[PDB]
Amino acid sequence: MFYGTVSSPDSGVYEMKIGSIIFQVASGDITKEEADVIVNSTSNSFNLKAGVSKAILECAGQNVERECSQQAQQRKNDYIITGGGFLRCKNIIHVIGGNDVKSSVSSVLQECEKKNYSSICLPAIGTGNAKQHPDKVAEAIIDAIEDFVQKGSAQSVKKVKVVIFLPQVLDVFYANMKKREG
Ligand SMILES: CCCn1c(NC(=O)CC)nc2ccccc21
Ligand SMILES: [Cl-]
Ligand SMILES: [Cl-]
Repeated sequence: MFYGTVSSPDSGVYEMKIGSIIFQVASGDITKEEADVIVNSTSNSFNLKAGVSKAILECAGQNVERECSQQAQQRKNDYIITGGGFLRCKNIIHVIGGNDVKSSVSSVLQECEKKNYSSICLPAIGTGNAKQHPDKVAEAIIDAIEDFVQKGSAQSVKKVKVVIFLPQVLDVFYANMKKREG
């Protein structure tokens, strides 16, 4: 009841509508992206610096690293929201890579509506240090967006883009989109 047609609007970018949201995938360097929110896939201590989390914390800077540890030593967090530092975003949302990916993406969507944000960029959450399988991760990300549209919750959010480090993982996401297409 929600899916549009899969097409390529720009070289290396693939998209489809999911209700009112445009869902996009591409391979590349997530630290070069501009969006209201960029998502970091990290550990339960919010201080992983390996793979995509290394690139995100290095680019963002030490004030963001200090924000993460300051919040981590205050309460038990499922995820944390910090400033963007020297990334091109308004906030970073740091999610735990080993957690249920559908739950993590649902939380990101809800927090973006609370701030009236329109754009999100995320990596293939859980496929790095957490070693979750790429088709399970693709299925979970897209299912979270579908549920969000189905509940009537999308109002400010208009664009969700996954920027994926390994081209082989992009191929898995594209196949999942084609399975769903309207
Ligand atoms: C040697 C390649 C390591 N690597 C990075 N590196 C970066 O993101 C740059 C520091 N991301 C990955 C994502 C998935 C799998 C391996 C990854
Ligand atoms: Cl991960
Ligand atoms: Cl990735």
